[PDB]
Amino acid sequence: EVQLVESGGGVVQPGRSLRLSCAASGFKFSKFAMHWVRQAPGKGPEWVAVISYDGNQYHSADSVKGRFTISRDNSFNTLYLQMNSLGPEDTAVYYCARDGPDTSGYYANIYFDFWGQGTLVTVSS
Amino acid sequence: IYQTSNFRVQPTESIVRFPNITNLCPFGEVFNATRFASVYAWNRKRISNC
Ligand SMILES: *[C@@H]1O[C@H](CO)[C@@H](O)[C@H](O)[C@H]1NC(C)=O
Ligand SMILES: *[C@@H]1O[C@H](CO)[C@@H](O)[C@H](O)[C@H]1NC(C)=O
Repeated sequence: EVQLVESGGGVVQPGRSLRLSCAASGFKFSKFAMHWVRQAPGKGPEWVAVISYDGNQYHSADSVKGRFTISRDNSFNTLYLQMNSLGPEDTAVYYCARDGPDTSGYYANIYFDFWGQGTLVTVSS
Repeated sequence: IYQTSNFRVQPTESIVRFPNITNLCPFGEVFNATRFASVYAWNRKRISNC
């Protein structure tokens, strides 16, 4: 059985920074890349970032580029996402997703087989 | 008596004879392949009768 649990979401005022992580269990964590995906309330999901299986390489979406930073810890089986100068348009239910094992044709196809639970992040005053 | 030039007969027709076959050669199966191989384990394919 493979399952992922994340925590660290909460209400903050604009202009602060957050730190949330999900701890994997049930599979060899070091052998799989990981993605972060967010879903605004009422709309479809949206891709955020991605980290490699050793942490030496990564990529991010342009919308959150320069404000979102991710990191990995193979030994502790935890992966982190850091938001800096967070803004009002970052309210969603963030999930940490696992990269697809097999994809058949081509090498650029990606999909998420197993998802997390979700942490609600909202901003107001 | 002097020697001036040379005499040579010119050809009149053209003859071409190729083995007539219609098996169009399988190049797409190699150029369009989804996954190639690693350089250290390259893949060889023979081609004949095309
Ligand atoms: C060429 O054509 C002739 C007559 O159509 C046939 O007998 C012969 O087998 C053909 N050659 C090849 C290689 O198929
Ligand atoms: C491979 O696919 C292209 C796509 O149209 C096609 O034009 C071509 O004839 C195929 N074969 C080779 C050898 O490129």
